[PDB]
Amino acid sequence: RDKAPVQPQQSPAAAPGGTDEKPSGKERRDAGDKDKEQELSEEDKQLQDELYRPALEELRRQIRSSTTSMTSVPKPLKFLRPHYNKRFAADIISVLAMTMSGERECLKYRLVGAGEVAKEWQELDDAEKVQREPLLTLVKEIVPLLMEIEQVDMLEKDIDENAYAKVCLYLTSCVNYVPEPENSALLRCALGVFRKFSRFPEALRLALMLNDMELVEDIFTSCKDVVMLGRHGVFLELSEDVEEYEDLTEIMSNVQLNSNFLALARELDIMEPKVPDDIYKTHLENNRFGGSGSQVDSARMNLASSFVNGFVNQDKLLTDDGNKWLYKNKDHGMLSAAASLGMILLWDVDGGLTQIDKYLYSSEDYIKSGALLACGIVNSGVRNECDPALALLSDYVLHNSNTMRLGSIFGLGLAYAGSNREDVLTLLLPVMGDSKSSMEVAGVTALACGMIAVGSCNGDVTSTILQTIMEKSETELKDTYARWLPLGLGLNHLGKGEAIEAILAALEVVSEPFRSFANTLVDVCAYAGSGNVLKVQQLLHICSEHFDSKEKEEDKDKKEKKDKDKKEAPADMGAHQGVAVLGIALIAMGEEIGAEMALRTFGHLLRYGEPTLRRAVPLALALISVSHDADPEVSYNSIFAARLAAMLRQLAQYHAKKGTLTLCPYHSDRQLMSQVAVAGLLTVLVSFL
Amino acid sequence: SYDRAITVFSPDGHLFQVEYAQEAVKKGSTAVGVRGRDIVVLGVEKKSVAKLQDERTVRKICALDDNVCMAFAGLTADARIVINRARVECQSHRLTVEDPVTVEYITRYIASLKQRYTQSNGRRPFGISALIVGFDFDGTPRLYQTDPSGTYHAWKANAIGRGAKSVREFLEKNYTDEAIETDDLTIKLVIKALLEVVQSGGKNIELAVMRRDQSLKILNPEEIEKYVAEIEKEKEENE
Amino acid sequence: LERIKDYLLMEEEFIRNQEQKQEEERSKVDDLRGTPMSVGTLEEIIDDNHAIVSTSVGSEHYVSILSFVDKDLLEPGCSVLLNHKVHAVIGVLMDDTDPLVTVMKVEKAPQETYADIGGLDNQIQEIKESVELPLTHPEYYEEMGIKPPKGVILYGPPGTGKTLLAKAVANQTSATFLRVVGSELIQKYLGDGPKLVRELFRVAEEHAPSIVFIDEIDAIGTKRYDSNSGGEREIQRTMLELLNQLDGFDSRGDVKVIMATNRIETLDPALIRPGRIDRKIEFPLPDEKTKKRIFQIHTSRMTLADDVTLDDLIMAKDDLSGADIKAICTEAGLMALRERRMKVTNEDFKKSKENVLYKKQEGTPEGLYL
Amino acid sequence: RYDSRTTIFSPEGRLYQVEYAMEAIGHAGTCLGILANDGVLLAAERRNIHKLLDEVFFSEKIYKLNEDMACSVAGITSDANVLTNELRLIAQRYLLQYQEPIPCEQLVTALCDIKQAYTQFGGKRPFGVSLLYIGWDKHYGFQLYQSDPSGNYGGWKATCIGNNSAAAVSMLKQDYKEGEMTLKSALALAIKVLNKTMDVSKLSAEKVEIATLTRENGKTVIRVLKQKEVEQLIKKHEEEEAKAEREK
Amino acid sequence: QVEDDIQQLLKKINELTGIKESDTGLLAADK
Amino acid sequence: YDRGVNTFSPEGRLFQVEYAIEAIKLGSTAIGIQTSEGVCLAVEKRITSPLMEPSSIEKIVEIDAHIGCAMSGLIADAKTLIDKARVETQNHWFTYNETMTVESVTQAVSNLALQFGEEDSRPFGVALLFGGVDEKGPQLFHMDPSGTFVQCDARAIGSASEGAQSSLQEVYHKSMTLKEAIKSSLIILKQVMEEKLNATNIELATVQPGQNFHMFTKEELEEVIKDI
Repeated sequence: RDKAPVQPQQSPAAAPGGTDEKPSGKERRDAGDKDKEQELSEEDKQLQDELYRPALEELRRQIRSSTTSMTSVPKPLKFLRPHYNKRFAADIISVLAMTMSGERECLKYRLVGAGEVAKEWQELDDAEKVQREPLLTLVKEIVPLLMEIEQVDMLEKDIDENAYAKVCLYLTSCVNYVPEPENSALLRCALGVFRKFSRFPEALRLALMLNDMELVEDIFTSCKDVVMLGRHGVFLELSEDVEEYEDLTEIMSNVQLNSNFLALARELDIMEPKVPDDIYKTHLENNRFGGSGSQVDSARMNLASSFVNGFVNQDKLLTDDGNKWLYKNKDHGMLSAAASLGMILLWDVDGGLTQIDKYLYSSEDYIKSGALLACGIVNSGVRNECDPALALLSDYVLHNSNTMRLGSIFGLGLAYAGSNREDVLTLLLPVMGDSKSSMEVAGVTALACGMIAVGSCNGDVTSTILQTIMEKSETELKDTYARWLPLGLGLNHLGKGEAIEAILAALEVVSEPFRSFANTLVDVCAYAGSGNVLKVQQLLHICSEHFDSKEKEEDKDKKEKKDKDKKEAPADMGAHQGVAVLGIALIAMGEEIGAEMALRTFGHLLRYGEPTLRRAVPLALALISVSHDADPEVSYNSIFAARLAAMLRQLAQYHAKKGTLTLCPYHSDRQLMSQVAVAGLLTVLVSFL
Repeated sequence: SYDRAITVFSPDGHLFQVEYAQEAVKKGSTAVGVRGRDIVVLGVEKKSVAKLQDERTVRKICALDDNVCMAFAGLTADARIVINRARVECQSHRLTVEDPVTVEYITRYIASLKQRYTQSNGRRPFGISALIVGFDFDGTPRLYQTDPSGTYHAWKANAIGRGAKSVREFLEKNYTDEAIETDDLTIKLVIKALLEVVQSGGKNIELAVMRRDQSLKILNPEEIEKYVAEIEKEKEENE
Repeated sequence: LERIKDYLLMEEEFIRNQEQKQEEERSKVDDLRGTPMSVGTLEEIIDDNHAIVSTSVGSEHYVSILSFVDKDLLEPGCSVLLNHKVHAVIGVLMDDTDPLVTVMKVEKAPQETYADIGGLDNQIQEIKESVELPLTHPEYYEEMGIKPPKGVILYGPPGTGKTLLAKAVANQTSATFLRVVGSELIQKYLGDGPKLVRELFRVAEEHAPSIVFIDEIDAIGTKRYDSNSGGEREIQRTMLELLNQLDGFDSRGDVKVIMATNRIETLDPALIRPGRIDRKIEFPLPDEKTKKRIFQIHTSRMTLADDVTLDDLIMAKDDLSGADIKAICTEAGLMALRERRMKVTNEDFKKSKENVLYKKQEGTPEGLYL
Repeated sequence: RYDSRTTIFSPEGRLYQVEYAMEAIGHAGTCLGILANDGVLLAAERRNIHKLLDEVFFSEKIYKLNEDMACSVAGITSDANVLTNELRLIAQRYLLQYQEPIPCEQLVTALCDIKQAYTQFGGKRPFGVSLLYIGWDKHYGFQLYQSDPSGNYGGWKATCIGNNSAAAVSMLKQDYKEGEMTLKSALALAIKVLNKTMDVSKLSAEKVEIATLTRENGKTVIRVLKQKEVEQLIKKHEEEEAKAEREK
Repeated sequence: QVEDDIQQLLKKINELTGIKESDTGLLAADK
Repeated sequence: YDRGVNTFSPEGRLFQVEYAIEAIKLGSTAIGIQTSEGVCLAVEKRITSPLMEPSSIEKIVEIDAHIGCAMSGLIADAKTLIDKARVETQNHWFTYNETMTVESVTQAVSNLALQFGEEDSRPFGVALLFGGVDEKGPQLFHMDPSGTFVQCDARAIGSASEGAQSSLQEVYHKSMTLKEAIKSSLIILKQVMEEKLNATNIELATVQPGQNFHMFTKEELEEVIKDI
């Protein structure tokens, strides 16, 4: 109707006209009024007036909430103590209490730091449990633990909307936009409601982000309570890091309850179903052995081809293909070929000893040292290959068993990940105290103790890596030491959630840009990735640093950091000119499934002229795809047809055919512009089943 | 060779208007018909009462004799003329040999008339297809259908009009051996056919029965509501 | 509330897009180039470092090439860089990116992917293994040694998803897409169809492996116009040129040719034979069950109450399409903004149902039949 | 495309001449009959209202056909004469054969068959004429029927002519009546329908025509009523328009 | 405000990353 | 052009008769073989629905007590021709107290197989196989829509008649026996059909001079099927 009968009712100040007009306005409050509430300029004078004055607070929050305010709007509701499935309930509850209580939670969440906003917050939580459309109420009620009692208060009936919808969008947006400390509340209260619930790989991805040891005991009494079985042994062992299968095999070495979790969840039963079934359902032919194994000769390309043939795995045929192929081979390639029988067969525990045993203790140092390297390759649960190598290791400067130290300290780094294995590190004290002029002694020292030490409890600054810091800064020689020791330093820094070890090594370490490059290595490895863009604008500024190798690793951190929100991962690094930066993006594509935009970047990155960068393209190019596939390969044949390029092409052919185990060895590969002695360890980036 | 005329073939051996006149039937109202063992029953859909007139004149199910029952599809005028002729044919047959008229002879008459009507010079063929149900020889239930070409074609159940493939496909999944009789199950079979109809509006259903000895019985829209209620009860019992 | 980030990211995108000596040999090559670097067109190429060009008005010269940019870039029928002082060929010009490319070569993966189907999951698998599997993963043709199937025909009732599947293959793509509506192939001149055919499929064959999609190709056999010179004895010539184009010579190339029709009866039997088209594909109106999937998808991003059963919209009409269900959704939205609500109720569906079945499916004024 | 004759079909299967006969119907005079017991009515619009006529026929669309039946008509006017003479001859043949008045339904179907025989046969012009039916019988009482050029016939209670009467049928549905057999009420309703549907400003009585049929004691007379009661009907309906503007 | 937040501030972090790179930026063959 | 029965071609010919011969091809197949022991004959039914009652579709009809028939093409033209033959046979027995021989039957049918005329209607669309036993033993007779009637020893018609005639001339000679010709025919049937051969697909019609009555086999045909 017209506002002529109802409009001058705001003019009197008598109590009965208010106490019946406000219930009369409550009936018309289903649409608020006729219109956009142009009573405001006349009824804002009624502020100073004071029985049913909380109903006057309802009118006042109704009209101030009706037009616009950020702090004075929820003040009549916090003064009101709301009192006295509907359209009106959707109005004053849904949009008005959602937006109004939302700005009260934001304004007091940023302002003060009461219980009133907790009571209103639980009331709105209950009202949106009535409304039952989550998603927006949830993401609003994150920013007020509050979210803990919100989840256990909310979770009674609906499982997959809160679990799938809430835990999907808030897990992804929590690692994406939100900082870290509330993600622990996600993980613990999600451990509560998922502890109530079935389909346990939600809790196993909670074990992925948590890395908790109680969780695997609860999910093994519960996932033994739910008797597939060896398959969750498989992605259990794939999912788990270095620590919790050794803590798991020690507390389950105590209890075990059927001993089949000691069978599955240490080793050997992720791997017993696969390799026969790998032979069975797949049938791989011979003309890539012969054709791709025919790609000419030259003891390099041929040597690489042995590696390519070797990583073929239809039987361990290229293993037992005669003799005179390794006799053509030379020292560090003899390491690569002695380890290549390791690479053909990362299973066959009993067959590993009886195949490598001919090449064990042979006439050649590289055959025996790469042979124990192969013993470290083939398995990770044997630990009886240690002692024939372990006993020999000491040489005190540069004898044979230091190369067995390289293959056996590295291959034993492949072998075990304990709570903290300490006996092998007490063996590692005369290794770094030995300090051979061979790089990969301290190389596989840092990398191997890092593989022992990735997933440490927020890292540690213990005397192991503290000792290799002090003995690192002891000798400033052969800067590959100053690169690959901060490798294993940052590997021990992995396992962090909140580590101040960048500040600790910042105080101990920093100097002339060898150890400032150690500073940027700890800066890389301590910062795995979250919504933490301040180090990304730090990346923007110190990306322009005149020393152009802290540029290399510091800009190289990007594929670790933004690996999930990968749409921003295309950047203009190719549009820059510091050619190692084009190398950095060339790393940053990598190996996943590799969409058309990535191969489109390999359109330009495929065509470059420097042999380390033209060498650098087919590696990640054929890692990212594990004609179509062979079309860029024959395009590389069109590129060259140097020797490096030929080797790079061979590597690409090999490629053609946050788990830390796939995170380490390519950052171990990042110093490739060097000797084949370095490439003798190039075959230790064991990141594929 | 062309859609005109009826007299010349296609170059690949077809008649266009014979093939095209069936489309008028195929866009027509749906009418089904099954045979029981003792009681035969059928019905049309799309009564389509337009709120201001009577519908006792639009009845698509009639009879020529007390023993035979009708249905059709396509356009209504050809059905009017064919049935008005067929009544006189039935009565002329009765004026001859004193039997109750067999369903087979009158179907041969109707399809034969339709065909020799088609063969002639420029006569538009009757775009209908009739359903001719009777049980004459010791109460042997028979139902034949016709065609615009004029081919009588004996079935056990039948479905024509709009969406006849789906409606006949329901009878493929419905018509087991032990349908009838079991007259109540034949009743529920007609009810399930009406529920499986293209619209199944519930009040636009019009069905007529014959117990092979009685007369044609038009049912009531309260018995059918009970039938839909017990069919929904069977659907709930499936749950 | 998302307008802030939208506007800020849009402005940042535009400003970063608008963000676009040391070398003396390059400057010497600059000085070998003229200051008025004129532009010409080639006729023939002679091996003796110089070839014949043509000017704008038609003067022609034997002029040599600045050889740091390659002459293998040069083909007969290209636009080049010429000098004024000896008119020498200076370098390669980027080509005339003609309006055939800017119209037809759609750069954009248009809309929703294979989760926008209804009643599919065999024909998706057919078009997948006939186009995508020859495109993305043709390692199985190594494994056996067999030709991929060539041509695809989409046919059925109007509103079935010919348009939808055409947008679907152009969504998941890595090759250059071309699109032609079949009514374009008659112009107001004598002999313009074969020129369109040759230039169209030449541009299709020149860039890359590609996909040519043409739709409503039946609009050339059963259509006449007063805007037509010659007539059937030029329609037949257009058909015959496309006939030689499709099943011709010289290793046609990795250009998947996909066609889509409403009717199928009025088409050339010489064009539905294999060699040309190996995978004819039926589009029937599939089932009364995936009606609910199209109601699910086309209401997956609109707030709606429960208040309805899709079985009420299954037992209403006998022919089913996405053209039915999307019309129901849009008319329900019209009835929603007509009654200024959200969370669309049942009466909008009922009035939308009746008004959409009437407009249009009835045929014809009563009566007939009835 | 597939035009030429009435026979044979166009490939849908649809028809050519039935549709075009209805589109020939639509540009003609508007008529109606109403729901009434104890009587029934007919209305008609005067075509060609030019002042130099005579109106000495008393009936231009109405044809009192047998005794107790009249028929309105619409369409091609000479074919109406052709059909009405034959229809009187059919009714009079029935009376000759049985000495009973014709009960109107077999009469309607007979005329529909006469039209339909020209629909099937070829090549003949089908009658582009729809026409109404009022009448009385021994079996149903007062009746209403709608003939069509297809040969289909509809039993109505409120009837339909073409483009000038689709809005009339809309008003007949929106202002539907049932239970009232009072003839003056239905006459006021018909006056309202012709007042809105005809474009005649203020409804001059020379442009209208009304015929009724009542049952009187054995006789079933047909009343072609005169002009003065039409005049006072107009004044009554305009007094009802004053009653309608009482809400202002 | 979950996916809204996600798209909005992720593209904003992208644009802010691009802004400091837009600011950080500032033959013999036959002659 | 060619537009009607009253216009020749520049080279021949009709050009309506040709389209009738083309309209032979759409039908289901049928095979008859003349053997001096008696005429055997077969057909395919091509049943669509299980509701489609199989004994209702007629392919072998009975004209005389020793004369069979089989039809191929339009059903109702064939029904008209069968009706006329059923009339005319009875008139021949009427006026002569004897059986009209099957060649004379076919002359009587082919008298107006082409009497097609719309003024002074269309030609018919069916080819017919006639089997019978006259005084000269059994007779197997093959006509056409064009009335060009000739005797055939083992004729096959309809769809897939080419390879049927091919494999038929592969197996046929003059001195065949009965059941051998029966199984030889049904082999060709299950080579040209698309469905599994069973009791409902085909039907046989066997006439013998000593077994003149009952030119049919009912469900012993099952036993004949299971012997292959």
